[PDB]
Amino acid sequence: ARSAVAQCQDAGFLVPRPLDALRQFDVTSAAAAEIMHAVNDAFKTAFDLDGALLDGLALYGDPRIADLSAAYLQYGGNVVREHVPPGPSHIHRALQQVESTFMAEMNLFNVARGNLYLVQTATNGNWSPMAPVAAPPFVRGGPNVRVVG
Amino acid sequence: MAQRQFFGLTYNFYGQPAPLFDLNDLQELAGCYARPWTSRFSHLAISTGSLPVWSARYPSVASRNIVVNTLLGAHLNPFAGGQITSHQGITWRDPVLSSLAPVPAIQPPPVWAVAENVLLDSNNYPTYVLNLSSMWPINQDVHIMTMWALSDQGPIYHLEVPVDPMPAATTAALMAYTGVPIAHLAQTAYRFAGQLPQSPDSTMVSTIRWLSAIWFGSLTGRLNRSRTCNGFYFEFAKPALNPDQAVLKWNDGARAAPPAAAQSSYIRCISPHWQHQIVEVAGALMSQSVTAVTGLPALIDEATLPAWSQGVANLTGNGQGVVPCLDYNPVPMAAARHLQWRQDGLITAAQEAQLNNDYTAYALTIERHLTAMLVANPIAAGRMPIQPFNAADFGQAGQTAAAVALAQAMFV
Amino acid sequence: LIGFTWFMQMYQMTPPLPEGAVNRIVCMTNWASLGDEGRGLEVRLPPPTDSSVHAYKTVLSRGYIDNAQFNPLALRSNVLLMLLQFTLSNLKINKSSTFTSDVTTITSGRMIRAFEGRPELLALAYPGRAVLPTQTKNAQFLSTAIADRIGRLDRANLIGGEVSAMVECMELCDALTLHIRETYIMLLRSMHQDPTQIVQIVNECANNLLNSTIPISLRPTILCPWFASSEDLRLQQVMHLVNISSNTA
Amino acid sequence: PLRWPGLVDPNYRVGTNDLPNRITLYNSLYRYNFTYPTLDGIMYVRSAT
Amino acid sequence: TYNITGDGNSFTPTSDMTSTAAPAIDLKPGVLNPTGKLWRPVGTSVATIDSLAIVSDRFGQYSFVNEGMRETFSKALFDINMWQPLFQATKTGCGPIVLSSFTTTTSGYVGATAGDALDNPVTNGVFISTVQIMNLQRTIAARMRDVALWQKHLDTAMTMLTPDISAGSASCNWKSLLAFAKDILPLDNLCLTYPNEFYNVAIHRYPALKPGNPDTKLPDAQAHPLGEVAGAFNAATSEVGSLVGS
Amino acid sequence: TYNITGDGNSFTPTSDMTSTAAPAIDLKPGVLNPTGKLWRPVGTSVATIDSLAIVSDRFGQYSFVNEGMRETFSKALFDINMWQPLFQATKTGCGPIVL
Amino acid sequence: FYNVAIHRYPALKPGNPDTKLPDAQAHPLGEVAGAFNAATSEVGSLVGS
Repeated sequence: ARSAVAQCQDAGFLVPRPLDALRQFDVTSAAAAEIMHAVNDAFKTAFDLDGALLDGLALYGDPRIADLSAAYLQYGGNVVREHVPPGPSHIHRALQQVESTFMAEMNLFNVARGNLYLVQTATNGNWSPMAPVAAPPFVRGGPNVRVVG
Repeated sequence: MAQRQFFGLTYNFYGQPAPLFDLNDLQELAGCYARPWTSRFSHLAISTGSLPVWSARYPSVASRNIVVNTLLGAHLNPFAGGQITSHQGITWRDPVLSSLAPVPAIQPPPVWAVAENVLLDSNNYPTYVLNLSSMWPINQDVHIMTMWALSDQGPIYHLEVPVDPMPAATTAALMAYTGVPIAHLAQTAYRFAGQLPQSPDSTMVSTIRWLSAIWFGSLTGRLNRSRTCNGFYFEFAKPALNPDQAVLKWNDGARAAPPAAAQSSYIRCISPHWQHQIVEVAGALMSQSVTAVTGLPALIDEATLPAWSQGVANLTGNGQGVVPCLDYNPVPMAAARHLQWRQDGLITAAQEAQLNNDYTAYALTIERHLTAMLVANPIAAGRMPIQPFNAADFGQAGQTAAAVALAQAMFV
Repeated sequence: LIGFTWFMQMYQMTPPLPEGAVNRIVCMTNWASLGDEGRGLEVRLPPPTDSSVHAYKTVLSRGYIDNAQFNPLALRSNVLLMLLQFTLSNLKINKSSTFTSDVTTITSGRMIRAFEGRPELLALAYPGRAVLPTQTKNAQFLSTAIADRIGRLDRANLIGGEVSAMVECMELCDALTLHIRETYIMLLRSMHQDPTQIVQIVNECANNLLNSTIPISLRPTILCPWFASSEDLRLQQVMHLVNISSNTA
Repeated sequence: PLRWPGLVDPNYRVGTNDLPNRITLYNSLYRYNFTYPTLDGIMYVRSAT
Repeated sequence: TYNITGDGNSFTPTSDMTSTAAPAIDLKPGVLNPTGKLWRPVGTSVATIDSLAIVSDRFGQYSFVNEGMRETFSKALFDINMWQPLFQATKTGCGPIVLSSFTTTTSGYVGATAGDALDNPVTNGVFISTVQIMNLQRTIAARMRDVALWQKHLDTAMTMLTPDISAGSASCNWKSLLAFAKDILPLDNLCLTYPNEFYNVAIHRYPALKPGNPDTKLPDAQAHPLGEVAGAFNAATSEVGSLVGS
Repeated sequence: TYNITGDGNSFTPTSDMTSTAAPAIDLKPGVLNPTGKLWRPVGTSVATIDSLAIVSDRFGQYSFVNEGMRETFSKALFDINMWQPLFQATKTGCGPIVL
Repeated sequence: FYNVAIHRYPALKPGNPDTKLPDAQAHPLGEVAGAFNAATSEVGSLVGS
């Protein structure tokens, strides 16, 4: 849940951001929540976990989860903070690795990368829109051509 | 086996005019079985039901080992002569030795010549070779037998460290062992050898060899949580204490340095206390099963061996491989392991470790005095249900220094 | 000649490769995986020819009931949970198999999977089972490959009876999925408690009142997924405390 | 050939993949199953003995 | 290597480039030490700190190696290396020693006395053996005694029309020089048998000198070997003659 | 220590083993240095880089120690150590310094 | 004095400590410095020259 979300918004949680080029808006508190609830749910179902009094309540206010920890405060000016780390994360590691691989095999998951050109082509002998040769690309600083956005 | 190495040294006579057996007791012991040293023996000895603290004829687990040696030593040796010199009370039921009878049949022709100490050389025994496939389980025994008879003390064991040669397959499959203590693993691992002639060049041999390295390096201290062979290392459940059992943990992260080309070494536990240290024993059994499939390198120098076990065909070497002894007594080991951790800053510099030590020395004294007093107990008869005691063995010199240095070496 | 006329018999060479003009890799979690039932969480892709958009109508789509169309800005979103689901639907203990000899009067020997129920997808399972047809693209592939590789290569032989730890058999499988499940099964194994421990545990807890002596047998093929870190319980109970949030109920 | 390296290339271990670049078709599979036992223990009154 | 009997070769003796080699090194006793011999906690585990025995002087594992002595010694080996093609051609065991191989791992306690050593443990450093140094030295000495004729001969050349301008800069046709050399020099010289080597070596020692014609394009360079460094210190400055001197 | 008045003792003077001790060491001024005295950014946080005051010469915190001088000096201490049993027996403050 | 002597002069061995082994080849550090004062095949003293 941490790692996933941190790829949705600009968070300084410790993870590389492989999928940076894949279209995504910078999510808010509220939105993050919504996604996270999905996450939650999936987990639930996968593992036959019907008790909503498990994981549920994690999204009840700023679900910008990074380092979940608890403390005690003593009147003599002091605080005792227990920072409880997770160690092994096999699932998480497998997810990441799945991403890394994804980075190269995106088409398999029907995610195709690039852009299109709209160009007058009529002919008996043509490839596919999936096989470009050299010409479909153009440049800003090209004679007679003008480049607008 | 595929390789012409059917070699088993008999165990020498400890002043006695005789092999150290008792006929009565060996007969009695054949209650649920009849074969030589198989799974059946091991699963009674190291049972899932019991570990009989001083059994009437067998004071320790080791006791059982030692007798087994001498048993084979006597009547199995007949076999290595090119016809089966089978008798002596007992006698092999059949040409391939598949069972023993405590008495000759209708046909008693097989002579026995008055036997001393001999190298069971099945290679010279046509039948054996003939059916290597099936005879295979003997080979496992012979080698381990040898490794109790080559010397006058606790197991002669071989060690091996690779470099980067742990290919994907192996490393993967080693992960299945995560959480299994050697305690249990031993039993399964042993039975392996029995199963069939496998391949020298296989994953099995690699793994077992690697596990052995993990156990030692852990034992000594120089491998640990902080110094892992790619996560791999044993936790000795309770540290530096007499009751310490080895459990495999993958402590990811702090991963030990690739060594220079390779490592090879030998060790021997030179203390009668190994008789109550089931772990180390099972250890050597395991690794001797690897031997059965492999051409064990680096022969042992003359000097380092006892009088009786001098000038031994396969064994004696010059510019070969030495046998460093061991920590030998758990108390030394303690210290080492604790000062790793102290240097590390894993644990309290002067607290836990002193606690362990004290208890361990307590524990020691008790098991020690007991084992030893019971070694006293034999007397006169042709038995001896246990490896002899010497006052000297209680020493702490035995290549300690050397061992420490070796393990140190290993981390890099 | 389609099929090998073996006297009074026909050996129909069932094509190991898709005998298409066009053939595409398509994600289909557990396509050929006939297990205990199934997760349900099946990441099912249509052929490219059909509108794959369904798969993506997960996240921000609440509002926009545009069946043709995905919100692009929520793509990363879409894809993250999809991947999660692919992971989840693939988390299975790939059970130990029964293996046989190659009974069929082609080249007998090889050790082959006894497929779940019926012998269905064998051509695909084992490319090598397909003899030698003609001079095709299909054939050129087969030509290039060696026979040896198809099948059971090494089976954990040392089985108390015949409880295997692993069968090492090469088959049609996905390296990724495979690697996934292996790390899952690692997880499980690490969690292995012995009933021995449990004795000592429970007993100690009872303040010496009880001894829960547990018999056990010498069986290495036991699996007890129970052991945890204090860390795990602390963090879980953190949740439980949060769970309260000034609701006495 | 790339999708099928384990089958087609003899020089390669039967396991090996080519990740994250390529997803292999044909990997030396492992077929696994365990004993999942019931907890059958005997309870005896320690302190009282 | 390049044909010596070519064109493009500079005869530029400069103050900057004052001949030097490594004639002798410091071997003062005092200087030999650095320092601690390597020891062990009896031999058992980490408990016996109270007691140390020296590592295996027997045939190996000795003291923590002299940083300076290593550095020095390796340099020495480089002298011989300056003539490697020639050694090799002479078949005189040329094979560059690689001192480093001798400098073998020592792991444990570091100190002068048991006393001191008890306190300090230094894991997986390096020692050298008495034996080893014996045989190492043996080699180096032998190397030197093999070169003893060469050195002399090299020297003769270098004085027979001395390329030594201690102050400033000189230049003249190297060709001119070279040919008169070979017209005047005694036939019995090793220099006349080994022209090609001697010159190569010379060039390798004397940055002040350039090869023949190797690429007549580029016969000359500004980067030479290490030499340079030491030379700058013997070269006269604006306010002082010699820095080393004073 | 061993009884000196025993058998087995070799009298083998070799070229290899030419008497030596450490008679004197190099203490040239030049040689004393290596090098940098240790300082601080006034005394406040990481801002005052512009300004340094030397550490506590007062009674402690001085310069970065001479690597060579350390190494040398420790050696020197080892000379005394060669006679430790004798010092000790003489009750002459024997206790090895530990530089 | 003898002990010290022995500790300085590798050239000298102890009495009878283990008459077995009174002699050794490893002595203290000394050695090192000594090798440099010992005459070689082509030179007298290295330090010297």
